[PDB]
Amino acid sequence: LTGTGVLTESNKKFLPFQQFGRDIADTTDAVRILDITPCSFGGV
Amino acid sequence: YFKIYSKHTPINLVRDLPQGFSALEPLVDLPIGINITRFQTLLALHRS
Repeated sequence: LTGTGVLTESNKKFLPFQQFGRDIADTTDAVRILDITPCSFGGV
Repeated sequence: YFKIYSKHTPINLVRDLPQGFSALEPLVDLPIGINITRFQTLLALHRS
């Protein structure tokens, strides 16, 4: 699954059968363990 | 795909369904996933 975002260390725990983690609306914030946090953006 | 889920709960109840809520996590997954019409359970018999 391609996509751009800052990788971050994860304090969450993933089960051996889990290699993926998603929040509400299936937004991807975690992966096999590394967290996915998109880089800074906003308005000007 | 055949998924087998394993959980252990400790209860002092002699012979009743366990109280409370149980959540099961898969110990292993079988890729083959063949359909099974009927299933039997093995029981170890202990003899002196």
